[PDB]
Amino acid sequence: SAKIVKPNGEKPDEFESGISQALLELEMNSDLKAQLRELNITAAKEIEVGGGRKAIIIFVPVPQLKSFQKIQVRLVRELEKKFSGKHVVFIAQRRILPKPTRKKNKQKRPRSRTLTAVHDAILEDLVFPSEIVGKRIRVKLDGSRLIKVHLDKAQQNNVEHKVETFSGVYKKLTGKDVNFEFPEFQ
Amino acid sequence: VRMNVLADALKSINNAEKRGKRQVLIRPCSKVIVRFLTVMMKHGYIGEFEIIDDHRAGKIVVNLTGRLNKCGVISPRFDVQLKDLEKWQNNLLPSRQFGFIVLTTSAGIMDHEEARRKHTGGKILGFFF
Amino acid sequence: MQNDAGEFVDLYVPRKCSASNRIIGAKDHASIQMNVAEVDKVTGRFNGQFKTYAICGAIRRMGESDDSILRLAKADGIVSKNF
Amino acid sequence: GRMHAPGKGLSQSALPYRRSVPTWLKLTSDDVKEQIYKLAKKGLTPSQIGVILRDSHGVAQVRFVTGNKILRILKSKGLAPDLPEDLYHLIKKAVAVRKHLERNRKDKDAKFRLILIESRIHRLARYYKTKRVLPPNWKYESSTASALVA
Amino acid sequence: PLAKDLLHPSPEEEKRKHKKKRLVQSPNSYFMDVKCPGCYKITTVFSHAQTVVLCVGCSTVLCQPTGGKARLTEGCSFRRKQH
Repeated sequence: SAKIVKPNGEKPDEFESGISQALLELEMNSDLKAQLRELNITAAKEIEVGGGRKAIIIFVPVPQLKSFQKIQVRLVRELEKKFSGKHVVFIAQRRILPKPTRKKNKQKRPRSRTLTAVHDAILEDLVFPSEIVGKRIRVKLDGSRLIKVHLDKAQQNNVEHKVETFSGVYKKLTGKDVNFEFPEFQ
Repeated sequence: VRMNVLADALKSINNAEKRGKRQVLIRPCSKVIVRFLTVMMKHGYIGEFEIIDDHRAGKIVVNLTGRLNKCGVISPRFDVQLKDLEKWQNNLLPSRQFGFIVLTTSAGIMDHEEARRKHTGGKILGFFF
Repeated sequence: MQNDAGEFVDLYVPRKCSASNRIIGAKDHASIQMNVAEVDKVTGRFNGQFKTYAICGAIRRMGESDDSILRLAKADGIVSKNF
Repeated sequence: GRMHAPGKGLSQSALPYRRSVPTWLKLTSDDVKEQIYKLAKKGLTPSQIGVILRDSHGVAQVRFVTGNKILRILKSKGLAPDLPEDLYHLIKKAVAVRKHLERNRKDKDAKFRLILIESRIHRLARYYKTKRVLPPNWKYESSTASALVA
Repeated sequence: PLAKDLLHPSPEEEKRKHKKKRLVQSPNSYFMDVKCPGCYKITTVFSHAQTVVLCVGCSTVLCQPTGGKARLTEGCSFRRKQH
């Protein structure tokens, strides 16, 4: 199988040729080759979400992430059309660096490579057509904390059915749980 | 000009609890404030609380229960050994039956019963009863 | 109260205010305890039951006994929930 | 409150929560940098460049558009001012007051105000010395300050 | 009121306060497409503008800087944009 668009660490292409092939007959399409041949993906997951629903996550290099962000809605529309019954999200590959403890000549860890910043950026990239307008993290009496994220109320018609997939994906690849709301206009 | 955010947070909690109010807005937020509130909330003295994220230092809206008397702070963080914890317990707490001293130790921010359980000392943050 | 054997060592257990959750002391003569009658769902007659609220003297001196009793009545299904 | 006034004024800018560039702004990063370069060659300060770009170009914050700040852009292009702009303006104000004061010698209010301005200059210069923006031998000399400013 | 809810205020109370002292601070200013008669292009004047802005094509004054808000010149349509 032609796997030309998937750079990796070195090796792993774990039967996820489906996304590469799908992009490959998203070749010869309408007005999408001016902005798709030069940029590619790193990895893809087919995690379980909610009930029997399935969502697929696509990991992208960061400058290539911004270049996906400019054309994401069209590509995700027909790629969901091909992969019927599943939801597609685009996430960067973010490279968290560990916190330096008291244990040769290491460099200063960038603030964007911290886990807090990475989780914030992941939450921002996960919901792309809508914009985050607030955060209402709440400690519920047990030491456990639930995050509540407010979306921009201008893409509610576009994205209101994916919120449980967003919650499942964010629980899967970050570990904490979120809810999504659409407040009245500010 | 505001040298201590924990002092102002606990003063606001104390004043609004004495006024009989049901919620408090704590204006500058920090994780020391959150750990102190988590100790206070695990011991049953306050209710739920919610952190409001603006891209500056946040804000906290705390739900009060009516079970709080005094939640003051100790203004220099005096370093406390396990030998001297009894002295601080007698000076600060109303009895030997209830009330907690919140220390910060290398094992985390915790009350004094847990600090004696885990055989550690630290710097004293404050008290509540 | 509740010494280690288990029995209760207290003269009595004092009331707590239903608004501010403070102890209503034995010499607090500004503190009320008021029952509000219930009615049946079909004809609105008094059916012999009531709900009880206690307010301490400090709340009743602030001027907040009205709003507190109104909120307690919201919480207990008395009159409206949408008033 | 104020450093050298009895004012407890509260008036400032309130930046919004959303850091994203608005969709209507049809200006990319590099041509915004080019506007910055043109205005800076025209002889403007970074405050003035930001004010003009906000007022008549739609750029509310260049940090959200370009990714960094105005003085960093000017420094990377190699045309940032040799003195910091706030120290420059404080020295300009000090020179104006000193010239007025030498022609009007009975203005004790201006003498008091000049003391305040020069105290602010010295505190600011000590800060810039610790951050290696100024040379360690830099010193505000009143006698040669006018040739540096205006 | 002892039970004011501090984290769900009504939008009128939110608009009424200072631009700080809100739960999340937000500016009272905006941008707008200013169109002058006799030209075809639009300009993106800031609401609280301090510059005397000029249309680049026809050298005419669009807004005059005042104490708080730019005062637009004689009749010119303006459309507040993205709210």
